[PDB]
Amino acid sequence: EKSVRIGRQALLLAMLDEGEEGAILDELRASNWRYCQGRVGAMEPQKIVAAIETAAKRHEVVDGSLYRDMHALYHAILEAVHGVTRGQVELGDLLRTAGLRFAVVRGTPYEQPKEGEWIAVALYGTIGAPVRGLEHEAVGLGINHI
Amino acid sequence: EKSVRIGRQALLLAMLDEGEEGAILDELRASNWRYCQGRVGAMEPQKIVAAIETAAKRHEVVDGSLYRDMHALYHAILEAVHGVTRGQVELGDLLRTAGLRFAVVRGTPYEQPKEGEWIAVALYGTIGAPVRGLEHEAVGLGINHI
Amino acid sequence: EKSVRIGRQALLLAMLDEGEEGAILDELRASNWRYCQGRVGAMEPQKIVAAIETAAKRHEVVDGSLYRDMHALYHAILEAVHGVTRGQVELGDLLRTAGLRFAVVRGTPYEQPKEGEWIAVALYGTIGAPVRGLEHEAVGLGINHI
Amino acid sequence: EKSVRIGRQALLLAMLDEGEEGAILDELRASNWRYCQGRVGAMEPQKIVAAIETAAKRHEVVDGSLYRDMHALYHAILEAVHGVTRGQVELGDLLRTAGLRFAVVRGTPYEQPKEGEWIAVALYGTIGAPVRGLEHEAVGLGINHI
Amino acid sequence: EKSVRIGRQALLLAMLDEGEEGAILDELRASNWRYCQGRVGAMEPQKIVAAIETAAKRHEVVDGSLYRDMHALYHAILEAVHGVTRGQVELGDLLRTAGLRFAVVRGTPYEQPKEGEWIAVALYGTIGAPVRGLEHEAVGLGINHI
Amino acid sequence: EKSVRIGRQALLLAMLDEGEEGAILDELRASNWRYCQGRVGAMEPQKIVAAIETAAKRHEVVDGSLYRDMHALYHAILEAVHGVTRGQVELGDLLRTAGLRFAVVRGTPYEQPKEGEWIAVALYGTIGAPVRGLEHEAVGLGINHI
Ligand SMILES: N[C@@H](Cc1c[nH]c[nH+]1)C(=O)O
Ligand SMILES: N[C@@H](Cc1c[nH]c[nH+]1)C(=O)O
Ligand SMILES: N[C@@H](Cc1c[nH]c[nH+]1)C(=O)O
Ligand SMILES: N[C@@H](Cc1c[nH]c[nH+]1)C(=O)O
Ligand SMILES: N[C@@H](Cc1c[nH]c[nH+]1)C(=O)O
Ligand SMILES: N[C@@H](Cc1c[nH]c[nH+]1)C(=O)O
Ligand SMILES: [Mg+2]
Ligand SMILES: [Mg+2]
Ligand SMILES: [Mg+2]
Ligand SMILES: [Mg+2]
Ligand SMILES: [Mg+2]
Ligand SMILES: [Mg+2]
Repeated sequence: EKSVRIGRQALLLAMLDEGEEGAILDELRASNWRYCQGRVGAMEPQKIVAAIETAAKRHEVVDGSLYRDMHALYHAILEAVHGVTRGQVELGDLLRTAGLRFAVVRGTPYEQPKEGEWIAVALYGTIGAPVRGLEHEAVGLGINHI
Repeated sequence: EKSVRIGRQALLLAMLDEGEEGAILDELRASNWRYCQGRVGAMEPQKIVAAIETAAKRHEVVDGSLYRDMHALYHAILEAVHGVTRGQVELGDLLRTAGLRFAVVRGTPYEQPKEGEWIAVALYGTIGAPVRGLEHEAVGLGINHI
Repeated sequence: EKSVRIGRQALLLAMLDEGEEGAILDELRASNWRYCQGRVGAMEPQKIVAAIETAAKRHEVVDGSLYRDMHALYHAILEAVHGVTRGQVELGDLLRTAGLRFAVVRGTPYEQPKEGEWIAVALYGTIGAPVRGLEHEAVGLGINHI
Repeated sequence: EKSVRIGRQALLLAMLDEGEEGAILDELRASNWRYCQGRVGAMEPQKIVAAIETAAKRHEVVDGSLYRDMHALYHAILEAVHGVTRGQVELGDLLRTAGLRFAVVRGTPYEQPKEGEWIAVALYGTIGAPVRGLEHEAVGLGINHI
Repeated sequence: EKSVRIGRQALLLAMLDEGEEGAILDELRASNWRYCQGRVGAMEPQKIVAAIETAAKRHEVVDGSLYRDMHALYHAILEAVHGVTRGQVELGDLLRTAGLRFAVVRGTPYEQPKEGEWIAVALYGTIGAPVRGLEHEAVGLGINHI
Repeated sequence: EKSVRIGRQALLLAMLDEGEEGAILDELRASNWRYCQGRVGAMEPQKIVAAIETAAKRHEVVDGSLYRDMHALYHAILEAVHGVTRGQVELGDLLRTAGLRFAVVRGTPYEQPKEGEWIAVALYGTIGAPVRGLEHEAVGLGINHI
């Protein structure tokens, strides 16, 4: 069964402590899949989207001038943000903020070759009141064909 | 007074392959936090709730006769389900089905001891068409005080 | 040209204990506004709509053969149900059930007389687990022109 | 049946005219439950949340430095706001505003002692266009364990 | 069958190229229904609502000082915006923008005379990243009694 | 390198009266884009998805054994359904039913040729009470890369 958990990889990259992630990186290298990681502190959801788009482009995971790529990523991002926000994608507008780690992974996860590329966006972090220590954890995942 | 990623432990339990998670089981022994794990396959959301209620009651993670317990858990469940369903909380009614693992972890994560117990619910798995193999991954996490 | 809290009258009717609401009944006699009251126990949302449609038609609060009437009422119903369900409009499908009282009040609340008739729908009751006693209160109000 | 309608109390406090609320206050006094009341005019939802948090803290209904308290209240607040907004928690962003009265009540409503404390957040008021008299009534309720 | 597709008229006005719309205009003239058209480029949803309200008033399709009229239109507008936004009515807050054509049509579409007036709001256009050519089409319709 | 309103073609197909749409059929012959058309009457949303999946597979608009195809289509379907349902994606469960026409169009709309194929799903019809004649129009459009 050649099939791979591309989401789980993204999530693991997002949640494991730096330096615990070695095997995942190794797998990605073998596979020769593109990926990136990053962090964002946000009281506005669009900041999250921006950070992710920016990161994806800078690390060459997506072609920023090619809409199909950016449409695919956009919607995967919203899917993840939804796991984090659980209903309303409002942060500041609802008196909360988030600090999040993110990761993106673009690959060919399925067994059949024709399935082609897919992208995964993962978010992990905390969400809470804009006060130190009044917070808890959150998670999200988005998957899209690309 | 150390503070813990209770969400990440639950997430890790739901997503890792069995026998790969021993460390997390060990952290929990040490803390002496209660917890359970499960699998559920659903085309009806209410099924997901029921399986987790049954497994939390069965492994003594919560008290099925105390409403404050079951209330705390119910909302953690819906939060995790939002991550999985990403908006509309519907499965069969939107012609999709879910194949999931879950974990619930109850404990006292915060440094401060007056922060009491908190509970976490995690889901990891696949969501897709009724036909098998046409599907992708999904995830969710709910946190509540308890 | 006095202006009235038609929503509050309906709310009061749905929430007060019987025999405790006589004043509100009296205000309504005076205005000569039509109105009805009801009870519904539901694990299916559509049941809530149906019971209120039946009781508004039956006490001549609206005309079941005039779509503008039934349209105005239907949207007032969904507005009140959002208050009760607080997001996802699902009951059994999210493993909860509702025990509710309702009231509909139709009248001309505004100072201005060209503001026509308006209708109000109120819900008050309990929402909880299928087991009895594991539940809490809930409420909702929908307003529409009619 | 020692059980009490803590939500109905909050709602009544929120909706009754000043000086009609005497009995409710009396009950609360007997019970020795903590509570507060207040008003907020808002074109931004976060204003509502802020007002309520602030009020709860100032009147000593909740411990503002204790997350479990503030998590409990936060989520009860969002539940109420939902009854008021009926779908989207957007005010200004959707060209409406709200004027609302609020109330919070913290108590031990259930018969069994072990159920412990619960909190209720109630909203009542009007919502409408940012123009005088283009408005109608709205209501909300949130209940949480605390 | 005297009944008319008032929504389809609004939608057609919104989507057809200028000068392809002649027959629709003709029908409207015969019927002596009021209507208007317009365009709005928005990164904020309230801009859309504002544009539509403004246009409706200026062209005398609705009485801006009469709430029933403006309530009816408001809710029809939100219904259309929903088709355009598909879930969250957020534009800038979610890193997208929209360019849209709109139309409103007020008439007596049904066969029975007593059905009275109804209003239709239609939106057609593109939605996308705030970059040229990274965009796709969108549509919406709202219908309300008036 | 001309760019096309693929959404509008699909919309037009779903909403025009048969025999009135010949031009659009002709544009499609010219482009050589695949497409299908359908009717569905539903009180269950999943029925809408199924009918469109069946008609896209049947007229070779997509490949039922390739997940990337069916994934792209599924999300375009839910987008169009949001336009029709306007929030809650429920029909019977909210005591309403839908009478709809649909169309799917797959092609390469953009000027740029590397923008690949994209798919469009359109719905037009009526939504209302179970009784016939108590209903109004509705619409929706979903777009995805494919
Ligand atoms: N607990 C909130 C975040 C928060 C806001 N204020 C306090 N906490 C959530 O689930 O998103
Ligand atoms: N891709 C869908 C699931 C699905 C239904 N049919 C095919 N796929 C989702 O993200 O939930
Ligand atoms: N507490 C849930 C209802 C419930 C389901 N199970 C237990 N309680 C609500 O707020 O709707
Ligand atoms: N009627 C709107 C408020 C409003 C905005 N503009 C006019 N009225 C509501 O239900 O929230
Ligand atoms: N494709 C998005 C719009 C967008 C934002 N960024 C890129 N595209 C939508 O469906 O609304
Ligand atoms: N008017 C409702 C449908 C309906 C149900 N009952 C009567 N009408 C809608 O907009 O979806
Ligand atoms: Mg899109
Ligand atoms: Mg998907
Ligand atoms: Mg929380
Ligand atoms: Mg609850
Ligand atoms: Mg309204
Ligand atoms: Mg309607």
